[PDB]
Amino acid sequence: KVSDKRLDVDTSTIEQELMQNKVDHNEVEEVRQITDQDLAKIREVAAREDLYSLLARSIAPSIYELEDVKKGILLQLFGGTNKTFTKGGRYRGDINILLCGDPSTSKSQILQYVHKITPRGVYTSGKGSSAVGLTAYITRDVDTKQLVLESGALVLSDGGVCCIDEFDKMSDSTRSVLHEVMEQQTISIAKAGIITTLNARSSILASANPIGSRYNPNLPVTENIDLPPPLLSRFDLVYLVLDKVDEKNDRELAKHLTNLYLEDVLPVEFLTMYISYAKEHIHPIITEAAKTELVRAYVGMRKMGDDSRSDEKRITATTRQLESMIRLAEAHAKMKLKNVVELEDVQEAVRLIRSAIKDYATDPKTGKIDMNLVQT
Amino acid sequence: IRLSQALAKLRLADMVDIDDVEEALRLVRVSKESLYQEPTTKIFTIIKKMLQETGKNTLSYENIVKTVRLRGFTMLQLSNCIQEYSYLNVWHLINEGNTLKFVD
Repeated sequence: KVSDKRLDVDTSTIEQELMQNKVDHNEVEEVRQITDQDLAKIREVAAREDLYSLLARSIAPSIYELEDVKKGILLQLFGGTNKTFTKGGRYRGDINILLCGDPSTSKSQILQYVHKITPRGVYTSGKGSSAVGLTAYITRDVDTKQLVLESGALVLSDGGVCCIDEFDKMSDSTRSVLHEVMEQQTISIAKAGIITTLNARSSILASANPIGSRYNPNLPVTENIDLPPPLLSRFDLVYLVLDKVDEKNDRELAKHLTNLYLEDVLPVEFLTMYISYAKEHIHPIITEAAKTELVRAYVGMRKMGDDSRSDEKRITATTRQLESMIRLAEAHAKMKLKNVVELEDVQEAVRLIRSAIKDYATDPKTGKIDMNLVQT
Repeated sequence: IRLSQALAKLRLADMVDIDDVEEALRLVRVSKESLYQEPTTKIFTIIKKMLQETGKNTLSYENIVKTVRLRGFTMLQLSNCIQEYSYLNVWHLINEGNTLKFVD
């Protein structure tokens, strides 16, 4: 139940299976062994000055793309801190990302690469899924000829990543089931034979196609994506991938691609090992200096566009954005092996949230993007 | 790249050549040549008529297309006109094809 090239399962979800294995004396090993030379290497690299760039660079070493896009995948892999209350009530740290933008980009490869690095996952198309196919169903076993219950797409993705491609092409009936999985990370089934609540602790990675040929900078974002504006606010990060014609970016991309048809970064093994180590041992906790900045940032974000709320030009800010900042600060702290979330983490989180939506080039009155200011 | 690779495989070679890339470029260019199979001044006079009867230097491109179509023309004709007098430095098309601006 291990592989060098894939990540280790989340121990936060299998606590009692570990206890049962010891009571049953089965030596099936779930997590991998770490020698001390390799653990010394871990801190030797974790001390490096350019850790953040190096990690972002080694995520997908064959996708010439902005490092902001890759950093979101890197922080999605680490995940937020899972918190358990002793009076019932669970808070989880799963990150949800949307990749909107023109076609003819490398969004598709990101989803495939993330499918193949995460231990548990399922790949779904837009107009190829049903509610029954995502939740559960009853089937006839050709061996015993009786009726048994079988798991669905989202329940099989418990403690992993689920990749939904062409999210905008999906029916309102099928989009209905995702609300509960994005709110409470559960599913409630009341069908003939089963009345129970299931655990779906999964990360959502979705890509959407813009209306018409290309993204139109002259229109607002709410008019370019066929998705209700209220649904757009449930995602932690929204990535606008825009295409601009610029001669030195094109030159670099062409050389990059042609170099692959001939005959520093961290190899796959070391990357996965580092991520598993961090996800396994350390646990970050927030401080007051971070709380001040979090509250200030949320108030500042809400105060913006207070007048531009009746008209759906920009995406209105809600409490889920506050929770997104919390989650991203905790993930950035987990990277670099700290147990303390300082002010740098919150500043980086807010920087990333604004940079994803391209808020450094948007006119807050009309909702339009100046492409002369969108630099590669 | 794929087309050049296909042509190389047809010669039974190991290296890819430049005459192979030229053949792929000629195919990609030839694919769309029926659209250019057949006015500049007459469309120019019409556009300058509707700039007057307005006042400013900006002019919506969607209205230009609609008005020119009702007169009776082809969309190739309009494209040839915009580019030609864009090189004579009379106007430029800005905002990704949304507005037309006359330089002074």
